[PDB]
Amino acid sequence: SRAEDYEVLYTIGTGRCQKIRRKSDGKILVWKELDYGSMTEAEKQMLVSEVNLLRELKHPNIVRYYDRIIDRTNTTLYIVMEYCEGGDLASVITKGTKERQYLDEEFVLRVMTQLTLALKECHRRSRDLKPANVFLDGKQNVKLGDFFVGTPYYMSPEQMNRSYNEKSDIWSLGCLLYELCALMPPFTAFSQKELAGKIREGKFRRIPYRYSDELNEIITRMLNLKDYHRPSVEEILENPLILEHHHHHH
Ligand SMILES: COc1cc(-c2cnc(N)c(N3CCC(C(=O)O)CC3)n2)cc(OC)c1OC
Ligand SMILES: [Cl-]
Ligand SMILES: [Cl-]
Ligand SMILES: [Cl-]
Ligand SMILES: [Cl-]
Repeated sequence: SRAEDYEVLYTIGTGRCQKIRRKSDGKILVWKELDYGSMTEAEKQMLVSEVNLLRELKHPNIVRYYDRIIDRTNTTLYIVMEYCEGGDLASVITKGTKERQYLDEEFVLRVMTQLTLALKECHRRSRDLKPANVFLDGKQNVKLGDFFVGTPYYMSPEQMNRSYNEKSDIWSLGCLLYELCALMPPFTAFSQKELAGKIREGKFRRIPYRYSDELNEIITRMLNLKDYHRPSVEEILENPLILEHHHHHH
């Protein structure tokens, strides 16, 4: 409830994200620093609405947001959440590139399974689905988090023309799983106009051959140009590839 109840250990990323320890029990967590000092009251009311919505999101595959803290003399809002020791998927992918080493299919199956269930929960309740918004804990669990300039690698053909569309999320997941496998996005280009052209032709290289035809097929379906040809979250979870151990475990 009060920032004094926690001790900052060190900064993770820079508002700042920080690893913290709760004094009462020694519990490891993180908080996100939001400086609302230059925000209007209308923007603060907005921010309050968003923070109450985060508190309501309880799901093994979604970053758990525990608390909120206001420091009035620092005009700083702190969002306290679980600590995900594994970092984000972006870093995993960049690690793969450097190591010249592809990720295990088992790992890709875990991400596919757990992110789909995350998405399934988000739809039931009715955000940005990219590697830098997907996090890993210390137990092989995958969690969706974070609810110009640069190219929109994952922008679906519908979003290009015109979402809101749940099949648009499936395309984004396809892009993400594809980049996990090939260590590069399915569609690359130097300009957003070139990119859009590539996206509309709907063509891409098969994921590397170390990955099964079955994994390649489901990712390919998610990247269908027609939103109605992409599998739903339910049809995804029905896939013979997806087994119990791919799901979360406490
Ligand atoms: C240990 O290495 C890293 C950890 C994290 C990290 C760990 N736990 C988190 N809860 C977390 N947050 C930060 C942003 C959140 C938000 O936007 O709501 C959700 C997840 N991050 C992050 C790292 O770099 C990105 C990292 O190093 C690779
Ligand atoms: Cl969990
Ligand atoms: Cl490689
Ligand atoms: Cl085609
Ligand atoms: Cl290839």
